[PDB]
Amino acid sequence: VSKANVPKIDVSPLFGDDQAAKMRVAQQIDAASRDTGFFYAVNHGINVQRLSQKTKEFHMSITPEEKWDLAIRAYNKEHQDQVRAGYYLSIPGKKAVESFCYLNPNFTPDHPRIQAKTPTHEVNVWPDETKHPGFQDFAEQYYWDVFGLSSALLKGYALALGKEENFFARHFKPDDTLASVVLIRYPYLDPYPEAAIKTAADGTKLSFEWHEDVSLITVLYQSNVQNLQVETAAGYQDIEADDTGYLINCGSYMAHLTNNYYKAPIQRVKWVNAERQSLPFFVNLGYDSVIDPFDPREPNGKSDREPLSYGDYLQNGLVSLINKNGQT
Ligand SMILES: CC(C)[C@@H](NC(=O)[C@H](CS)NC(=O)CCC[C@H](N)C(=O)O)C(=O)O
Ligand SMILES: [Fe+3]
Repeated sequence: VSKANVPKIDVSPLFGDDQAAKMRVAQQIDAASRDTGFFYAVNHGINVQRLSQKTKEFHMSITPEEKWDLAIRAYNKEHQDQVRAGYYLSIPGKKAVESFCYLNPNFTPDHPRIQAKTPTHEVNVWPDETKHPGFQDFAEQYYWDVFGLSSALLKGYALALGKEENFFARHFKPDDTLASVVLIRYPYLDPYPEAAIKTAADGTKLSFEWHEDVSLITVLYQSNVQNLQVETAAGYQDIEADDTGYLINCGSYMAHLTNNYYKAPIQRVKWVNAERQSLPFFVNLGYDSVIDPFDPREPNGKSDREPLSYGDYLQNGLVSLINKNGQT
């Protein structure tokens, strides 16, 4: 198995006012998006030093009682409103991974989308503060920290596609973004349940099968344990780990609106018997956000594809991923 070209791109110019420097970042994003589809954003300004420890301590300190109390609808029929946000329980002997997902902290009972019961909008559930001191504060701060990084990255993608730098970020707003964070724990298990291991067509043992991200872009931090693979025409290639950079790639919404110029890479997770943490931030727009498709491969830039409302796209994408790759 070969290794994917995943360049490290210094994205710090995307926070500044040096427009030519931003174009040089955009060029690198373009090249990476046209190659394997991945790059590492470095010099990003986020303090990732304790992210994995906090994630690990939370999952290892939360009790079965608390897990049920926070569980999403898939694990607790009492919580019919929790489709996205809440705890995703492991099933010992069957399912190793466990996780906790939260949404826009601004989704409160006062929010008109909560008032209207619009799909994909939910009020976050949180554990008891005294049992997990500082956890909710850390989590909400992280949401906005990575929101800021993602907003700059979207300026890079816009410039890379020949657009004004706010072409994407104008739709990415704190008051309505459907973006999510997931704090995922992959445990070390001895013995590891074979039932939790899937075998790929090529014989690779996997924890999670091939998929395309449901997002505009995905902004991912992982602990330093190699696991991800990207599919190329020559087969699946290992994505090396990087314990300070953020792994970036385009989701299927970007593939749609660019007429497949920036494809959504097919990715999978190799099975590794190791304690590790995976923290994706899914850059989602607002429920009614619509981006008009274009084709950067055409002189007139014209695409015949339908503009897609992002909320309906997200609703369809998340259900499809569950149906295909199972409930996480
Ligand atoms: C890096 C990825 C492969 C990561 N997995 C993931 O990101 C997984 C599987 S593709 N993502 C999802 O299932 C979509 C989560 C959407 C979230 N609940 C929401 O409501 O917005 C991992 O480490 O497992
Ligand atoms: Fe993915």
